[PDB]
Amino acid sequence: QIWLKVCAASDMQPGTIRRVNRVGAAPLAVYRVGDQFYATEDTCTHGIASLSEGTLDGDVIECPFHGGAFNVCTGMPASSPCTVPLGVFEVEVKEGEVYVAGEKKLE
Amino acid sequence: IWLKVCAASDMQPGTIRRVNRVGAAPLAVYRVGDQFYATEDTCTHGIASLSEGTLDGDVIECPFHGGAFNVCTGMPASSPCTVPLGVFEVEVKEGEVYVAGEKK
Amino acid sequence: IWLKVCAASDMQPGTIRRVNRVGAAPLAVYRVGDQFYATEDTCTHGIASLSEGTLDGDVIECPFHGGAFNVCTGMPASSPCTVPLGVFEVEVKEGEVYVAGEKK
Amino acid sequence: MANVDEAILKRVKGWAPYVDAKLGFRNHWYPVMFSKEINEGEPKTLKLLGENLLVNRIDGKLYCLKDRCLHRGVQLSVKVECKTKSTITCWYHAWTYRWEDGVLCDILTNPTSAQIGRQKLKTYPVQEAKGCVFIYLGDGDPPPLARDTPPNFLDDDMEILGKNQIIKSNWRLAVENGFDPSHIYIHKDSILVKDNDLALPLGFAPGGDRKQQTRVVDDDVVGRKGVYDLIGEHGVPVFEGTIGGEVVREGAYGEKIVANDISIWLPGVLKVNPFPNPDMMQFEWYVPIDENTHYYFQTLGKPCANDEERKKYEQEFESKWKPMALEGFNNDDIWAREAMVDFYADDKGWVNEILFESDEAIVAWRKLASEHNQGIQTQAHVSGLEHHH
Amino acid sequence: MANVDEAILKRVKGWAPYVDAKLGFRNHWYPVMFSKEINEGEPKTLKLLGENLLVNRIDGKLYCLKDRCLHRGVQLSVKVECKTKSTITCWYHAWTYRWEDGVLCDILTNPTSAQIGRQKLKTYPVQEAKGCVFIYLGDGDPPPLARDTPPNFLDDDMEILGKNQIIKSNWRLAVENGFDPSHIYIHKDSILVKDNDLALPLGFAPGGDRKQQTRVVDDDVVGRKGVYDLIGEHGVPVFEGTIGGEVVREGAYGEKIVANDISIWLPGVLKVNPFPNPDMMQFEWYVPIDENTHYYFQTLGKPCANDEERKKYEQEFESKWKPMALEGFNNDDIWAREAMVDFYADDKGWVNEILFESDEAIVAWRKLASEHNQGIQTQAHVSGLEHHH
Amino acid sequence: MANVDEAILKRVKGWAPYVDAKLGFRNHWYPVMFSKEINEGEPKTLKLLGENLLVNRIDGKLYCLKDRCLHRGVQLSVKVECKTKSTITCWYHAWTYRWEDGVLCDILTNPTSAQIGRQKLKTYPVQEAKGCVFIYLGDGDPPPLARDTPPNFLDDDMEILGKNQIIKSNWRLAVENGFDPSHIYIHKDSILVKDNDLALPLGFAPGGDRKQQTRVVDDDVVGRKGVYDLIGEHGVPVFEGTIGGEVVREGAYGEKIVANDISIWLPGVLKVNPFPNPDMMQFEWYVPIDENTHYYFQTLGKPCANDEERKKYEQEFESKWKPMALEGFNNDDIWAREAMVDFYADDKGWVNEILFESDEAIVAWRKLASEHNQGIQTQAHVSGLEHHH
Ligand SMILES: c1ccc2c(c1)[nH]c1ccccc12
Ligand SMILES: c1ccc2c(c1)[nH]c1ccccc12
Ligand code: FES
Ligand code: FES
Ligand code: FES
Ligand code: FES
Ligand code: FES
Ligand code: FES
Ligand SMILES: [Fe+2]
Ligand SMILES: [Fe+2]
Ligand SMILES: [Fe+2]
Repeated sequence: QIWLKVCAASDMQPGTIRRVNRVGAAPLAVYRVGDQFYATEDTCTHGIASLSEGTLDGDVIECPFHGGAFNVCTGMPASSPCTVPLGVFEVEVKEGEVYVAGEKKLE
Repeated sequence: IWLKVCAASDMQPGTIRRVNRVGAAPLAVYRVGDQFYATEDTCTHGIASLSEGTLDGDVIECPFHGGAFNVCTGMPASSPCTVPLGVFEVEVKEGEVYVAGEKK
Repeated sequence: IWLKVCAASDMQPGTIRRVNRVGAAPLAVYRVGDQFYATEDTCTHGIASLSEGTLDGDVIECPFHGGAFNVCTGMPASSPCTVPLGVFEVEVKEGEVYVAGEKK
Repeated sequence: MANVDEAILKRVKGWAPYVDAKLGFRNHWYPVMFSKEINEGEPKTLKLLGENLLVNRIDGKLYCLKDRCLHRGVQLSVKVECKTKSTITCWYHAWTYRWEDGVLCDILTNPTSAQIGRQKLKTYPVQEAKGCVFIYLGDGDPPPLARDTPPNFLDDDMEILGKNQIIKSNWRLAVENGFDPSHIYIHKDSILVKDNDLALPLGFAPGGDRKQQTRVVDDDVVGRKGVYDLIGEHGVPVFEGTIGGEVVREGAYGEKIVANDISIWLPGVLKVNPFPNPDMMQFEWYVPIDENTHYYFQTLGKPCANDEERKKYEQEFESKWKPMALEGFNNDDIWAREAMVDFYADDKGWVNEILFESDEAIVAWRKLASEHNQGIQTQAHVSGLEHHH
Repeated sequence: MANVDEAILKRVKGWAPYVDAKLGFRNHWYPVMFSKEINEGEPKTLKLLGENLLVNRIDGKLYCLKDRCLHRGVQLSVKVECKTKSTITCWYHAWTYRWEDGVLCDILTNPTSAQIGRQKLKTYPVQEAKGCVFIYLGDGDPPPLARDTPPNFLDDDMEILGKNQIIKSNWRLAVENGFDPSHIYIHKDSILVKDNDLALPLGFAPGGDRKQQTRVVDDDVVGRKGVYDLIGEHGVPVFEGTIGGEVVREGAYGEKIVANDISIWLPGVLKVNPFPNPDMMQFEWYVPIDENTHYYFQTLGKPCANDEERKKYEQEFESKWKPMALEGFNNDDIWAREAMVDFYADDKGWVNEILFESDEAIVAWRKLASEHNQGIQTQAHVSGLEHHH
Repeated sequence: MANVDEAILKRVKGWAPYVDAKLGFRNHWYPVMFSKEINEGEPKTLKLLGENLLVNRIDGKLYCLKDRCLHRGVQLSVKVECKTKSTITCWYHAWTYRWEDGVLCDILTNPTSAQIGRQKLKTYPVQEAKGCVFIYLGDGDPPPLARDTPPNFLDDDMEILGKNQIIKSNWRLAVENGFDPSHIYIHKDSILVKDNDLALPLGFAPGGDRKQQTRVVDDDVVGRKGVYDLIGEHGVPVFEGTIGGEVVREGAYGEKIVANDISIWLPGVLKVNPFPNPDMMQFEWYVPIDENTHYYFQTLGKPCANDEERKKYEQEFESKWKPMALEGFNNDDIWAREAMVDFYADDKGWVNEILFESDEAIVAWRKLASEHNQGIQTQAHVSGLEHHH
């Protein structure tokens, strides 16, 4: 629906990524930068790689296939060969629980 | 014979002044610190004006191909320059810069 | 059975001394620190004389192609060498170094 | 951006960008063929600034797509498959793109693929003017074509006719072969000289005022940037060639006055006025194909007020101007350009060349080009721009 | 082992060894010719993994010596001199080697040389199986041949027939051209489709469960290492290709069901089952010759219980299978491989390629190959290993 | 200097300069053609040590200029223009040079240019001797030609006749093949051996010590530098080639004894005496053209006291010696040189070669060449020496 329950905020350490699978839709990736949470599509826009299997360097996620990268906050490409922006999904913490939007931001 | 060029103070340290001579090839006067030197202005490797180049110590670097010469000896300091530059003795008297009329 | 090479004191640590043998192939005696070792003088990779090479610790580098051998085991230490060198027994007695007529 | 050894670029402080631009200048319009050479639904391949491109005509309009599938990087042109009027399908795995915007609109081997509609093949603006096809090899909204054309080329009544071919030399050697007042010595025996009764010296040497002969233009309203070598009004025509004071060769004393002024303009187009006849003009481009080759795009312009004047000019072009001038005159320029290849091939020629006074105009051009070009094409542009965060 | 720019290898974290293996994998068996191509006492030359080799048959058994004299590095094959049944003498200074162990046993120009009996020319294990000549391009006693062969290739009843040729592309581009379920789009017009009445979709797209369609094999008792792409049992056959929702092309709706499953095995051999007919199987190797070329070793297997069947199979092969399938079907794979060369020639294609769903199996292969290969061949292996340990 | 990987040079401590001298040794005389090949007023082109040169004969005397215009670096030879007997004018912008000293004496396109008399085209000394054209590819005043020629080549009564051609191998491979004592094995089936009844062993079993294998000459009256092959002084000639103790080949038991005296001299010329007949000698040069090619300048000398003897010799040369020896014998050396190209092309063979006893002769030459050459030619000499303060 609108807000998808992911996990407890405390279940994620800073600098970690969590994949959120969805029935009938493409998977999402939730990142924890410090004590803040962000989310984007899980599939790298350059191909078929799963960004949740990549490496998070601050607020920049690096794809494990070709080394492309994106800023997890804005979803904008940070490293070649990536050129297509990721869709970003709002994340909110309700009573210590992590929720991710079911629809991406329009812009 | 000598040619009165300018007042010493007319040139800031590390600068170059082109000295034209009607009916003759132009000269280049260099101020290295508080010393003055002179050579033909035209690079011996082409048509570039050394007065439009870069002075590093007592070595002038041509603006065209990076060739260079020692403004004191006129000898090449960097390729592609191979032909020595004409040198003209300079004399400073009473704050006035004078350059020999003939290459010696 | 043993040939007198030289006085142990005639060799400075890290030096090589070639030993020519009548009617036979030459040998190489190396002094690594206070111990002595010997191997055939001819590099196994060609026709170079190892005694004209450079010793680094217990490893001798051939002057022709840079191949190397551990002088204690005769085993190749650097390419292009691949064939183990023949090693000869060495013994010091009364300050004089002797090498065995045949490889161990 | 690092196309040439940094040690060399550091040596040519006056025009490093120019020396670095071995692949040409990005973000400029370039003529690549004549309109009559590209027909409806007939895809044509070409390489420009090192990039393989495909041009097609749909409902009369021209479209340009990079000739390289996004998938495994093969050239779509190996086996062209335009399944529908508005698209082209890669012969390999069937990824399909729209000519109009390069968008991957379908994949015949996987209609459910998540890549569909989320990938786009590079496209370049294409414009037809004066029967010539210009491709804007650049990014973003293109500037007016006029910015990259020499004066008068786009005049309402200027009738343009030409010829194009691939020459084996870097484009800059071609530019400097054309915008060179002394090189015409090589044309002293051209059939055009006698057959068209031309007045042509062995060369045009510098007059008494350099600042008057060379005119740097960077204040043109349409934004064009170029350099004039006023050889006719400020230069000195050398008619008697001497060795040791003795005359060994003389120029041509014909009646027709041509080549009053020459001018070179970014991205690399020369204008000779008037030529090859007093009432005509020659506009020629030296288009970068790759580091070793260029299109020698020649055009001749002559004002024509109606169709009768145009068909007359066309007939004269085919019977005289093309064979006598474009070929009879400029053919020697071809092997001349090829002859400079070796000296500049290792990029060392840009340092060891020994220039003389007449080259002053070329130097002005090198400076202007380095200062006003709109981008340096790099190998990374060809393979795919790279950047690490 | 450092065959590719480090900056690129650092980017492909999922399969760097594979990208680095431009010269192939050392320490694996590779087919290079058919037994009938090498006769008793007639040495044949060939290049494998960049190394020039010589193969000879003595008393029916095959032997392999490196085709490079230890002395001055000339190829012995420039002028073959086999002076005794068991040896070969270099034509230059006559260094003589034994085929069986490569030992330098004699030197005609100096029978007293200290090198005699103290040097050895590289030899490689050679084994014949199913009429195919396999060479172990590796060091140390070889593993069983079955480890580097697809399942069933070595079955007692399996009759093997085929052809071999040199193709101009890196071996990996060939592997990925073969182990690609969506590439068959290029075969949609092959004469085998209609003439053999085959059921062949435009492409096989990923089915419901991805984990079920791809099966990585690293538990084979024989030691085999490979990946299955169960397109027939878990994939989706796309028979109607659409653009904008309109059908523009359809697959082959024949009766013979083929290509139920495909598998790729180290060092690089594909198994298509069943193919080209429901009662057959195709096994093809992409053998590295050098960084730009590979042997496309094709073989077709069909169970045969007696000579009457074998002879019948051999007759069908020559009249139908070879011309209609191996050539009629796979010929398009040749230029397809050649078309991918440019994109990967600078190694940049391994970074810029844009993959889609059906490439999941290929990715699995790249990881398997990276993790289970027995060695990365390097140019140093070719010239002579270099080290300062 | 610096023509080879520094890591390789560091390894070859016995002769690093030789390994680095891929382009040959500068500051030595080299024969490049025969006198009869260049006529009055007919400039000839050639490449020596990587440099393009022009040779002309004016009033009977030879002159050599670098074939590269100072201006834009084109070869003047593309279109030769000798407008006065003492000069040559570039076809491009008419820069004119004097053959005598290379000075830029005129510029037809700009008679008052300040460059006139201020620039100079590189010139090289040229001398004719024994009907051969020698060029001193070096700087400053040349030493006597005698320094760079084998003993007796310049003898008053020595009649010299020969042949020259371009061979595809680096010059060093040619030198070593010529001076190689054991390479004689490749000539065992030469027509000269049987037709001129020569005694020719298959090789030699070395005798005595290493120092006795060669005779190094560090200085002659004229400063010659060379090495004599003395393997036959204490060595045993091998006439029966055996493998496993079984005779498989025999040398030639002719009555004529030749080549008892063999020496190699800097810059790279071999002297074989007597050869191919007891009453004559052979002097041959391996002249560096570029890194991959050399001139194989062959000459045969026979002392002649009068014109009748010289005429007779000339007749024997054309009808017998040239076809039977220069070609019939040495043609095998040609493909032998070509066979060594690959092993040394990557400079790795200079490290991996496995030498044997007779190579003491080659090692002595490598050391002599390294210690006494007059300079290492570099690509920088070819493009233009570089130096930055
Ligand atoms: C001077 C005079 C005429 C010409 C020139 C320079 N460059 C040219 C290029 C093409 C056609 C004519 C010319
Ligand atoms: C899918 C379906 C068939 C084939 C394939 C992939 N790859 C192949 C390679 C050779 C022969 C047949 C095939
Ligand atoms: S799939 Fe992510 S960089 Fe290519
Ligand atoms: S014009 Fe001065 S270095 Fe060339
Ligand atoms: S001869 Fe010792 S390394 Fe070659
Ligand atoms: S390479 Fe074009 S669709 Fe695969
Ligand atoms: S190169 Fe083979 S024996 Fe010398
Ligand atoms: S290149 Fe020779 S005169 Fe210009
Ligand atoms: Fe021209
Ligand atoms: Fe295929
Ligand atoms: Fe020979």
